[PDB]
Amino acid sequence: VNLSEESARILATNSELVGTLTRSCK
Amino acid sequence: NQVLTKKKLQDLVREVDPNEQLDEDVEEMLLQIADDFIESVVTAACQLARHRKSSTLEVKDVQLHLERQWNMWIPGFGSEEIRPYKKACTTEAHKQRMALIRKTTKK
Amino acid sequence: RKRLFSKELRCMMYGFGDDQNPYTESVDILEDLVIEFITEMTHKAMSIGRQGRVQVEDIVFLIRKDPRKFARVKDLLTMNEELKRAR
Amino acid sequence: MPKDAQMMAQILKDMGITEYEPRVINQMLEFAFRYVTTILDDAKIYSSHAKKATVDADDVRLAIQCRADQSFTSPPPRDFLLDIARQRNQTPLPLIKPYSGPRLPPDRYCLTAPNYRLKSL
Amino acid sequence: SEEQLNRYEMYRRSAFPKAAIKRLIQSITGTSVSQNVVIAMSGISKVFVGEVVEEALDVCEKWGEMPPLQPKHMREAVRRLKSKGQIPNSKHKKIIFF
Amino acid sequence: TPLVDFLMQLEDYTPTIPDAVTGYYLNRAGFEASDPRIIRLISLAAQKFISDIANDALQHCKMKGKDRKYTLTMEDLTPALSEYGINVKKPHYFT
Amino acid sequence: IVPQLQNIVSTVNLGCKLDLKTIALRARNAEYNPKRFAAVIMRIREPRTTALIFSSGKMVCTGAKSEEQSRLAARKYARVVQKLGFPAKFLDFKIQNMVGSCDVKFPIRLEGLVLTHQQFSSYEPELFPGLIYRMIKPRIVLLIFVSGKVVLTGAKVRAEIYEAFENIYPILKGFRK
Repeated sequence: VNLSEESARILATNSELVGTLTRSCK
Repeated sequence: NQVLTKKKLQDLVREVDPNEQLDEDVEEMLLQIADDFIESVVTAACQLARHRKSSTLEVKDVQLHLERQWNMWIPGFGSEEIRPYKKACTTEAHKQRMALIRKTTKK
Repeated sequence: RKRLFSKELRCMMYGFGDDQNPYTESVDILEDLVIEFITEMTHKAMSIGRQGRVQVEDIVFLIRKDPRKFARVKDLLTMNEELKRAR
Repeated sequence: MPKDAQMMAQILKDMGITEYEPRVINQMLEFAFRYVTTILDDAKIYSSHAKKATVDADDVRLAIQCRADQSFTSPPPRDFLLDIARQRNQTPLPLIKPYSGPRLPPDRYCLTAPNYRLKSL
Repeated sequence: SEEQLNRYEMYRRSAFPKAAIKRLIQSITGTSVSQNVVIAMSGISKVFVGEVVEEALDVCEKWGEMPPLQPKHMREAVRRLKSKGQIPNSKHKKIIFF
Repeated sequence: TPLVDFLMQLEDYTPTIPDAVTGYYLNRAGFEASDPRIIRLISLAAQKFISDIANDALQHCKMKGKDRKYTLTMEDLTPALSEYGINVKKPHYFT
Repeated sequence: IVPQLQNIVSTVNLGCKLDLKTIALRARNAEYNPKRFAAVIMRIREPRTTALIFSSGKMVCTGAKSEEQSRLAARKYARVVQKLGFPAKFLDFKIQNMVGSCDVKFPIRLEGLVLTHQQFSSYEPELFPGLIYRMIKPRIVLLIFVSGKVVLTGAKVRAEIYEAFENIYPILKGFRK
C-alpha cells in the first residue's frame, strides 16, 4: 500500500513546477 | 515565381561556417539541385496519390518517398498509429518446396 | 493521433537543460521522434531472434553498438533484479 | 538445367553472345531473382499504401516504373545531348600563344602539386 | 546551486509511463510483451531524448541563440544525428558499394 | 591528430591481410602506396569490417537457442550483411 | 519518534515428518496447492497469522506484530498439528526477520541524499519510488520515501531497528526540504 500511493507523488510534482505557461513560436 | 531567393541560401551557409563564401557557379548549381529535388519528390508523391484513387496530395505519401529513397524522416508532423506488423505470409507452396530441399539434403 | 507524451516530455527536456517552459512545437517534434524510434526498434526486434516476439535479449542485441543506451539497459535490468531480491 | 536456365541460354544466343563462360547462366539467374523480388518488394509497399488486400497489377506496374530511375538510370537522351552540344559548338576555337612551353590548364585543374609525405620518425 | 538541484531532480524523476508504452508496443506486435521489455524500452527512449536535447543544445550554442529551443534547433538535431547513424530507419535499403 | 595517434598505436598491430594483397588492390584503385603505414591502416579497417560482419553472424547463430560447432551458413550471414550496405538475395528451388 | 513493528517472520522445527494430505483434509483454513507450492498454508484468526507447514516438519510463521505474539501463534500452530495425531515437539523457534516502519514528520529531498551518500544508497525513481539506503554496521535496509515514511527491514532483533533509526535520523533532518 506504501508503494501504490508514493508512486504518483514523484509525478504530481512533475506537473506543478515545470511547464507553467504554454508557449509557441513562429 | 522562385522558391529560393539567395538570402535564405546565404544564411544556410552562414549557419555552417560563418567565414565561408560560395561562388556564383556554386550558388547557381545549389539552386538547380534544390529545384530538381522538389520536382522529383513532387512527381513521385503525385503518382502515389493517383494510386490511392485520390486527387489530394496528403503528407502520408511525401513521407513514403523520402523515407524509402532519400533517407529523410521529417519529425514534427505525426502519423496515424501503425497497424500490427505482419511478419511472414509464407505461402503453402513455399512451405512444401522448401521441405524438399531438406528432404534430399539429410535423407 | 493525440499526444500521449505532452506533459512527460516537458519534464525530460528540463532534465537535459532546455527550460522550465519549452515550446509546444519542440515538444511535438520530440514526441514524434520517440514514437518513430519505439516503432523502428519493435520491428527490428520482431525480425531478429524469435519471429513475432519482442524480448529483452533482442532489444539488447539491437542496442549493443551504441554505448550510452546499452549501459542504461544493463544498469536498469541489474537494479530491477536487486530490488526484487530486496523485496 | 531448369526451364529458366534453358531459356537464359536462348536469350544470350539471341544476342551476339555465342561463347560465354558457364558461370554466366548462374549469374543471370541471381540477377533475375533479385529483380523480381525487389519489384514485388515495392509492389507490397504500394498495395498497403493504397490500403488494399492483394497485390494487383497496377501495383506492379507502378513498382516497375518507380524504380527505373534509381536502380536502372539511363545514359542521357539524344534530345538532351544535342542541345548541350549545339551551344558548346558555337563558341569559336581560341588562338594559341606561340611559345608557352608545356600547355596545361590552370593549377587547380591539373594534378601537378608538391605531393608531400610523412616523416618516418 | 538552487537551479542545479531542481534540474537534477527532473533529470532522474522523469519517465515515460509504463501503462502507455505497454499499450504502444502491443499495438505493434499483436499479442503481448513482458514487463522486462517495457522497463528497458522506457529506458532507452529516455537516453534517446537525452541524445537529442543534449545535441540540440549544441546546435543552439553553435548559432547565436538562447536556451529556449525553437524547432530550427530540433530539425537540425535529427539531421546531425542521422548523419552519424544514430537515428535508425528500417525503410531505406542502403548500399555502400557503387 | 587522431589519425597520427592511431598510426602510433598501429606501430605494434600486424593485420591478417598482407601488404602485397592490400598494396595490389590500391594499385587497381589508382595509386602505388609508397608509405607502408597507409597500407597497414587500410588493411586494418578492412579486417575490422569483415570481423564485425562475422561476429554479428555468430551472435545470430548463438541466439537461435546446436551449441557445439557454429557453421557459417547463409542463414546467419544474409541478415548480418544487411546491417551494412550488402544486400544479397540468393534463390532456391529453381523450377 | 519510535518505530512500531509491523511484521515478524519466524521459523520453528517440529521434528516430525508430515504427509500433507491428511493435514489439508482434516485441519481447518488449511490451503495446499502442490502444483504451485509445496507447503500447507494455514491461517489463524485471533492473532492474524499465517503458517507455511512443510513436509519435513519445518514451519514458517508470518504476520504477527511482536515477539511474544509470534511465539504464541507458533505454539498454536504446533498444537493444532499435534491434536490431529502427529507427535510434534517444539524443538527450535527462531525469528528470521522483524520489520518496522515510522514517519519522520517532514518531506525529504532525496537527490541531495543520493548526492552525499552514493556509496550506501541506490536510488532509481522509475523502477521504485523510494531510496534503498544500506546501513553497514546495523545491517538494515531502509526504504526512504519523499513523503516522510521510512520502512526498516532486514533485522533479527528490535534493538537493531531502534539503533538504525537513531542512526539515520540526523541525516534525514539535515536533508529536510
